[PDB]
Amino acid sequence: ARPLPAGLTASQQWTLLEWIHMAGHIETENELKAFLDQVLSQAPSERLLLALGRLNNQNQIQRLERVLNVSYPSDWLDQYMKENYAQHDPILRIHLGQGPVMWEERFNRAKGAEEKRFIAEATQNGMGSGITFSAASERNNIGSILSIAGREPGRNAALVAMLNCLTPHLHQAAIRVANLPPASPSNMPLSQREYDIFHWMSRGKTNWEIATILDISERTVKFHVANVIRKLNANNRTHAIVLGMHLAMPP
Amino acid sequence: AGLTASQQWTLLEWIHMAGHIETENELKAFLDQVLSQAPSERLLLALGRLNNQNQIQRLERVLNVSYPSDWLDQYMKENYAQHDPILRIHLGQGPVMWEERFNRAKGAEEKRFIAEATQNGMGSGITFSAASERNNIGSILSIAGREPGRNAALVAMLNCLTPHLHQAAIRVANLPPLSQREYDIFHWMSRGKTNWEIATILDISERTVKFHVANVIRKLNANNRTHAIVLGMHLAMP
Ligand SMILES: O=C(CCCOc1ccc(Cl)cc1)N[C@H]1CCOC1=O
Ligand SMILES: O=C(CCCOc1ccc(Cl)cc1)N[C@H]1CCOC1=O
Repeated sequence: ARPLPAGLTASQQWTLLEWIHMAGHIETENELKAFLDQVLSQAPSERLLLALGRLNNQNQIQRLERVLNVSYPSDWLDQYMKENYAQHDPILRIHLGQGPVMWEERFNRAKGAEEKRFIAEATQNGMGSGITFSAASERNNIGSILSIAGREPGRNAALVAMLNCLTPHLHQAAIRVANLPPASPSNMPLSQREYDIFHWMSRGKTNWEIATILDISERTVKFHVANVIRKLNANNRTHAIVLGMHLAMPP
Repeated sequence: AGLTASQQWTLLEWIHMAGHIETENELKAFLDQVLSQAPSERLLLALGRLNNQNQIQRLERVLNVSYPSDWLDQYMKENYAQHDPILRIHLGQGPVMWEERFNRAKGAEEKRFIAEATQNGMGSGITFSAASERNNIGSILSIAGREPGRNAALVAMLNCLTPHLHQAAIRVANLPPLSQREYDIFHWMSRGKTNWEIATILDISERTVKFHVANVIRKLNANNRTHAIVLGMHLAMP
């Protein structure tokens, strides 16, 4: 996870609390759009971008999923697509979840020719330097990037730390609006062996009416049942009949 | 506003961690670090299907681990589920104390359950609620005891935490843009084609096409024609 920043006034702190809180409440796209609007107006810039993207193991982006963009100049867009800078952009090469990255700092250390060429072209349309924050969701190799272009965003150390802890909640909010399909565990086994044993564990039976029933005897029933109760994260078995109440219905 | 200074710190911490909960154990663990800043040791977290009416129809999953071991056995056996005046709350409407909602239940099956609860320590408590009307699914979070409710500062803390536990519960369990004619419009907008080359292909006058182009854009929340193209790229790829 990410550790909160400090050396934030309460306003700064209260504010951030505000953002995270609301973010937990975003569903429809309209919500997400406005929310960012209020964010990018306590922000030394008017050019933002929010994108989902599938991830690899080192948490690089390979393909982009969806973009819920904000302000980027629609000329730099046209050109970004046409020239297919997507490949030569040194920013899509970050490893996600490592927040946050300065455009300037990551532009003086790119040493390819296709890169140094993109970098220069960016520096004309204002994308010379900027900062981007990232969040990743390794359960599913999906990730978020959030960019703001400009030299001024990064000179605001307080606000950088705030946006950086907000990111991972924007990520959650993003996944929610774009209703991506699973992604499935898909679902935790009964499990097979457990269902026969849990199938009946819940109502009207003892370790013995079960072992005999499964031809495993009270003993096998006993060895197998507590794998269940610890599987279902339950201290008590009749507490395991309560938590694992749902499986014997959803299959 | 506010109030206290500290409390915000922990409250903020609770919401931050609850936005990170994926796995089931993560949820388990976290509810412990919550119920140990809590005047009680008997809670419980449950999802349930949400009807148009406030009262729940069926329980989906229970992901708790507090309630005793006897009161459970009995709650099931007697099927108190029906006459429990608590499952009758309407979700998403602040918190409601057990005591306050027990002196105002006036049925006999109810007054009978209420009394049986009062022997097993459930004679008083509190329950916060979160609902998700997009899908009629909702969360309850209970803590049993007279002491939880006498602590105003966290009552309000746990109350604002609830809706984030709700989100965390869903994810732990689950599992539950443009008109088609226009999409053809957009399908072309995206290949470089001008307003004209479209009238061309789908056989519609520019006024007819220049009209659709505007509609798709706002639908997507885009500034211009070349930023609606970008926002919506995920539409013609899936
Ligand atoms: O903001 C970013 C990263 C995201 C750019 O992704 C894309 C990819 C494809 C499309 Cl169509 C649009 C944006 N990069 C800054 C750095 C300099 O110029 C930029 O565009
Ligand atoms: O906390 C609740 C609602 C949740 C009770 O759900 C269940 C259902 C089944 C089981 Cl196994 C356990 C708890 N109800 C309070 C009100 C008085 O006594 C209670 O138990």
